[PDB]
Amino acid sequence: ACFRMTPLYNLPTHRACNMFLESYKAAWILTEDHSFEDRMIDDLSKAGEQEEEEEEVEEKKPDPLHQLVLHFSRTALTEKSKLDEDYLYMAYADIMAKSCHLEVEVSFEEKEMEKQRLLYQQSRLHTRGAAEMVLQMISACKGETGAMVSSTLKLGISILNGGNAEVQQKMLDYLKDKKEVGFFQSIQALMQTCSVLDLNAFERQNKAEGLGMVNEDGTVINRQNGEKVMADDEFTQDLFRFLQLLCEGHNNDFQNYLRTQTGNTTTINIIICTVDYLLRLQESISDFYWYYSGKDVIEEQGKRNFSKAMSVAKQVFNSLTEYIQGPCTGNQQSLAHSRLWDAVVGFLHVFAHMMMKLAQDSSQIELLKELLDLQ
Amino acid sequence: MDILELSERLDLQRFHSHTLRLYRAVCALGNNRVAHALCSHVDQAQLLHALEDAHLPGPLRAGYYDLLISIHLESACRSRRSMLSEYIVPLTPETRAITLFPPGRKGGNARRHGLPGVGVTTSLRPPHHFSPPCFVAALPAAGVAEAPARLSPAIPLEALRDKALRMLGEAVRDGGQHARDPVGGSVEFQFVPVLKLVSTLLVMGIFGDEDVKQILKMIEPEVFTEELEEGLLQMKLPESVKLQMCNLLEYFCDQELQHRVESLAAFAERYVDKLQANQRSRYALLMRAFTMSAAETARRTREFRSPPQEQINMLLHFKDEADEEDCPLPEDIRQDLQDFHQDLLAHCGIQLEKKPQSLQELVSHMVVRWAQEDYVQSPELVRAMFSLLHRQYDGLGELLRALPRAYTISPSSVEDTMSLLECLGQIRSLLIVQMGPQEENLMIQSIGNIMNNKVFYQHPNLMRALGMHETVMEVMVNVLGGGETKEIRFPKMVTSCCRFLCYFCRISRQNQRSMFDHLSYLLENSGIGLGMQGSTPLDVAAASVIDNNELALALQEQDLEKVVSYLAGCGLQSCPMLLAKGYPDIGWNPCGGERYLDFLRFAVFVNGESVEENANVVVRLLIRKPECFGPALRGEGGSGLLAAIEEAIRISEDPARDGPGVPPEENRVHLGHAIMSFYAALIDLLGRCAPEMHLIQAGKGEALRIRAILRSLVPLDDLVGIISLPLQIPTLGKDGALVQPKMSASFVPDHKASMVLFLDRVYGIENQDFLLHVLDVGFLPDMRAAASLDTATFSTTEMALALNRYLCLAVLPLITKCAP
Amino acid sequence: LVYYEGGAVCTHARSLWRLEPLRISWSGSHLRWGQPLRIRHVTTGRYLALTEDQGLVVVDACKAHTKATSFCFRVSKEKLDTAPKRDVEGMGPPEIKYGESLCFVQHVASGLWLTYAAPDPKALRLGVLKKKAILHQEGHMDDALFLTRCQQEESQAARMIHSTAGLYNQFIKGLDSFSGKPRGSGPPAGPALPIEAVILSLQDLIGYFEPPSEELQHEEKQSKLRSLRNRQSLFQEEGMLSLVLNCIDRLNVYTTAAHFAEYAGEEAAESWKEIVNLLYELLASLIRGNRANCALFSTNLDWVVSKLDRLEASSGILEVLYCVLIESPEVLNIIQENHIKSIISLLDKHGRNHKVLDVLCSLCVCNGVAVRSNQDLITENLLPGRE
Amino acid sequence: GVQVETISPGDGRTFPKRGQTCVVHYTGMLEDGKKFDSSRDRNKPFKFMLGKQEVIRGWEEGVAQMSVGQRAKLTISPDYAYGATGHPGIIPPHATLVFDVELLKLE
Repeated sequence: ACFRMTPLYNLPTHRACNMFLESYKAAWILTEDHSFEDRMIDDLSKAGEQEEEEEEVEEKKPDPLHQLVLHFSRTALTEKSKLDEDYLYMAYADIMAKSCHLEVEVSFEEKEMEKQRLLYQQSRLHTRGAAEMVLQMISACKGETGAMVSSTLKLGISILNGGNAEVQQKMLDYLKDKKEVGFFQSIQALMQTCSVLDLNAFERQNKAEGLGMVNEDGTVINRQNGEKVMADDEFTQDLFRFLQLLCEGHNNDFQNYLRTQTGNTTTINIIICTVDYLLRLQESISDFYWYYSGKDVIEEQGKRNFSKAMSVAKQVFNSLTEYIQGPCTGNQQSLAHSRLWDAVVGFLHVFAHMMMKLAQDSSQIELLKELLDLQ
Repeated sequence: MDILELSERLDLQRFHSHTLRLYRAVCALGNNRVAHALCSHVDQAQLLHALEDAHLPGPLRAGYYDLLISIHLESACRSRRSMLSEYIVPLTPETRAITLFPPGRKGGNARRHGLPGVGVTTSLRPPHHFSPPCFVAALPAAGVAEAPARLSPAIPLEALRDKALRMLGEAVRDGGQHARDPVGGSVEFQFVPVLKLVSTLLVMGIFGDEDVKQILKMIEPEVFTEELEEGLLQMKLPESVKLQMCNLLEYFCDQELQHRVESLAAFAERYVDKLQANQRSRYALLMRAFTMSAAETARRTREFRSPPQEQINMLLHFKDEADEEDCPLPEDIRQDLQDFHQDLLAHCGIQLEKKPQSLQELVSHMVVRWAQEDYVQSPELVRAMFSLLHRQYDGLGELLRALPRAYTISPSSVEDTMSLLECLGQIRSLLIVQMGPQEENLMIQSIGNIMNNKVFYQHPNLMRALGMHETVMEVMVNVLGGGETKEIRFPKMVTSCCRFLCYFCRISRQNQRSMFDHLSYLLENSGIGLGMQGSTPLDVAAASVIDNNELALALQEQDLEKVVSYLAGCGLQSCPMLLAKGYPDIGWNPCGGERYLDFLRFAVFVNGESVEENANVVVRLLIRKPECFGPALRGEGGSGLLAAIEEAIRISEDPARDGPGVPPEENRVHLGHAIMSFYAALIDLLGRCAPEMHLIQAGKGEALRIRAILRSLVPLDDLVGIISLPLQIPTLGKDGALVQPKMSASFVPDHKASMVLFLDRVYGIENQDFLLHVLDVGFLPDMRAAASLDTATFSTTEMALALNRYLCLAVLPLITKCAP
Repeated sequence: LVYYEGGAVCTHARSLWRLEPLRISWSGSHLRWGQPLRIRHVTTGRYLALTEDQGLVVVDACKAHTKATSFCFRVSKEKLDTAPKRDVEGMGPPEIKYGESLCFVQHVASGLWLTYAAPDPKALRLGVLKKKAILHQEGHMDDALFLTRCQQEESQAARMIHSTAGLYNQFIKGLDSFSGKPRGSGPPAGPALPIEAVILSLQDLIGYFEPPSEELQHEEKQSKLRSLRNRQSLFQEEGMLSLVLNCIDRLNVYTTAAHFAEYAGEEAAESWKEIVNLLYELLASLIRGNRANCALFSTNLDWVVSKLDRLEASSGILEVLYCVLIESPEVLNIIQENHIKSIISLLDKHGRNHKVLDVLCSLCVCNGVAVRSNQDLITENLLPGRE
Repeated sequence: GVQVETISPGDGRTFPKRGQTCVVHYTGMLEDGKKFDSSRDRNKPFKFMLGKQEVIRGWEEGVAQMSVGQRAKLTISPDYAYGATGHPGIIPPHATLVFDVELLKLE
């Protein structure tokens, strides 16, 4: 078929134009960089020349940015069976998230300046109810994965980066006064839907990539449709990153609250739930090692799936570390009596055998480096 | 009494206002037949008089404005609004002249923005259709649900648009005067009814270029000048009026987006011609390269040995200035794209003063000013203004998300595309109405017209962009959703939609993949699809994975588990529909189970080979629920496969046990034939789940285990016994009439064909003595029977044709393999 | 009979139990392992019991004699049998936790363990996930039970259902006492109807199911709406909605108060009109805004429509019809011509009421979907008359 | 079932024949006095051709008896109009229709 491929000048004009539009948007429109999140948030955070009266109006009606957060907080608190998909919320959640981070020997002076600049950008949101909105949206999804919850988690991480104590206090206060069980029920459900390494899915992909499929209108060179092995790995990382940031800075009050919610009618132990996912991830990694144990060299697709599994395992270990540091005696006792020891025993078996296997060929040195820091 | 007396008679005012609400309700959502009836009660003169009546009470003024829209404009506006999200741009000379900026001398990178909604737009939009309201025409002789669908009542649009412009202009001046008696009793009642009418007419495209300019002057006389008159944006209106102002600005923002898409399509037509002309010239000179070059000619001709999509990807790869070596375009051609890329970003306000000077700056300033002037209390207004604000800040992203719905077509295919859009508009109108006998006929003929259109097959990508398969699927499931267990009504509509989707999948793999994304959605609605016969949602699911290894390997286990759970249910309960028809109660549903069996047949067998990933899962799922094998193969207390078939034959020969015993019903179900068909389907499925020979020869442990399980389920002697069963042969007698079996109520060669497939794939013929044993009891009697039927009378009989298919697909190919 | 059931029953009122220790003073102290106590079903008022005939059942309070109805929670099935613990005069030490402690329920008198009946096969095809609870000498390893707290809103509602059901059943059987027995020139010859109790109970429930005021902020309004929907579902699942219908039906067989006086006397007839109006008002409150409750009328719609011409509660019955139509699209699909003609006849006989027009508007479009049959029937039977 | 009562005389010489377009202005009321249709309100004359059964059969004979410029009152029995089926939402079943028709011109 290569030697009989039709040249572009023999195609009809309308067909060639359609191909041009697809090529132009991918190479020229998508690649274009336009940063407007900082400018948009700055414009919405300004009160408009209403300071010529300075009376008892000190109630200080919300600024345009504040009204935007209240509107999304309004639809999150609406009594509905399912949180319907909203592109407007997703678009603005990304805008708010992208406006808060904005980020080889950095000195002490500017290191603090970056932290203070980071705090100010986060302050523009959590002082306008953004911290409460994130919790409401998580509780509204009721444990259903999707673009809505993923956008909410990214926004929550954006305002919690660096261990923002002020945001943590606002989130903790809101949960304790409402005494709602939906937030942790949603979190627990999301963690149970997180995927691990599936060998059956991996085996199917290897056969699929060996067929070499093409399309009708032209010919696609091994189309790269969505990965089906740990497809939501990025979602899993931010879900545990969000939980880690709730305890960042050794917030003992939030560390105890994750283990037990005293005011709620029912209690969910998030600390134990994290260990449950770690066991499932560890078992999947152990199964993956046995699959390649007979084989002499791990091929490229296997190494990539190993790398993303280790990245998720790093976040879970970091999240567990943040739960107990400070130290939090209650969380330490909870982990001691949990199945964490079984997971650690399993990881040691995988670590010992993978180190010996990976060291036998220099083509897998990068994977070995990632394995070592995971240990 | 004068209707103006209702300003003090509040009891009658409320009742009459709700009467107008009832008028809108009965004609709501495309009920054009009732809309014509309402014209006999509220005629055109009354409606036009009510619009200009300044003494009408607010509820009545708002009611009559909404009544006019509902009767005459609601159907046309809704249909037009659905088409506004797509951009089908024909490559006509009018399209070629479209440019991002008007011809001017302001700046090379970007001139001044033109007035939004003013200019030439070539995107295809089907025209509005109206019928004159007449009550003296002869009533059609056509019966109900068969006459053509009624159109909306006709009202003079040119006169209506002039009145709407004049009334809006007067309101702006009147609003400036700050009169203590605004029309309708409040500022809200004076502007909202008028703005709704203007917004509706703008969407319908009634206003011309001059009319749009007048509207822009009223909105903002300073920004929208081309080269007390206060604009609406500065009149300090309440929140209800502000919501209508957002709708107006939303239309003009859409026109700017549409202009960018058409301009981009216009540039594509011009740029492709230069690309094609240059590539033709480059190829011409490249044919003489051997005189001054060598083996690296393959690198230069690499472009011509690549798919056309990849060819144009390489040609446009000169943006980052680090890829100016692989791109073979001359610098002059490269400059044209870069010049257009600069003025496209400028037209989106990327980069390149209290006056906004543009729609983008006007809307952004207005939304921010509104929010910081007061705490907005209307959630609808808050969403409207922030949705509008987001578009202005992200114009390139808005264009990026609209390109997937943009499509360029040849000017010679415009008329067929317009016809297809008309049919699609009819189908989309059925998403907001409960299905009925009249809507069923409209849905069926719309599907038939679409499938009769060449564009539907020439441009599968365009059909996918229009969401045609989604719209048809949503209509089907709404009918299936109602009455999901007791009775399915409008069966002809369901089988028309299902047949449409099956042909939709076979057009291209991309269409097949698109329907594969709804595989779980189809399966959950396929539980009751067994009741309907013909094309069913289960058939659509099967058609979305047939002969496609990529989709077969992507089939999730949950979908297979869902089907096996359905199959398990059919093996434990009788069909409720059959029981209600007087059928004898056997403790299972062979008819329903067979339909699920053939779906699994397509999931595990693709292109003549068994998909081991799906085959292993299906076998393991089946054995975990042994009731999927039927009352036979039950283990304890269960007769063998051979005994079940023999029992089914006796059932078929005996009435009062094979049917109701009251085709008679034109699709009469025979339990004897149904039982054989189930086991034949089950044996066929298990045979196709057998591992391929190369896996068995390789000694794979999983393959050997699966074959051992299959052998345990179906003993070899039962296979030979079924093949050895006699077949009824069309004979002659009783004056010479042909005594033929009824193929729908008897043992047929197709049942034997499934057994042969299992024997070949699972057991095989490895020794000569076994081969001879199979021939003289199972194969040779059938071969002789077919040979004897090759006479003048019996050659064309149904049984003879079935025997030929059985021999030429199962028996003879097997004997050819066993020839040595 | 007692079953182990899952699904929606975990949020219903029939899965609520009250633990009653065998004492009055300090009966609210912390529960202790091995402490005898009765287990009472809140909505029915019956006590878990062991009978020589049926085994493990729930019996009335007149048959709970501290021997069949004494149970205790034990941390393990080991036969400790150490000593009878003596109760203290105080809260005592906290032993059993909510949702963490695993408790084995043992019958004190017999020593049997609470477990499931190991359901017989061939019954799984029937969809019966329920496992019958039995008392057995050995039991199984998974007999441990988790004790989960119940919200005060649900606990109060379950007790109200118990009291409401008993009162209306007494009222219903009182009506059936003189169903076809005219009193003549004498007393109704039976116990007096609980007229004052029924009226007060109806008024309390009407105020109990009142929708939240529109002037509240969005946050608390949604919270009250969520609580209101939960309470409506709790009452409906216990048959309160069907109980109200039975009261209406028995009171609806009398055309007027004077006709009702011919069977219940004058003193009971003077409240006949008040009770029927309250019954329809309560019926509307039980279904207003609840699609699940409104969908129940998709099988009995002539029940509401045939009562539209009743003069004693014309406004209340119309409100009930309005609530059903605006919530349940299923009811709109069963609307027939005779139903619409009856509603149109309401305009002819009761005058120009705008609420009847709103009822007709709701028949056409529901949740953005139009019904052609309803629109055509309304147009055919209302417009051409021009009256 | 059409009775034609004259309101204002026409020319009295030219009459519409088969295949000729008739331009009329009409106002239709039910025989009890309730108006249901009128071309005057739409301000556009109604055009139809005789013999093509475009209109009800009552109009076929009624207009044929009229002259150009004549204004007449046509009373049509239910059989010569919509009759038992009627016009749903406009004309009740078994309704006698009364029309005030003016024959503007022929084309």
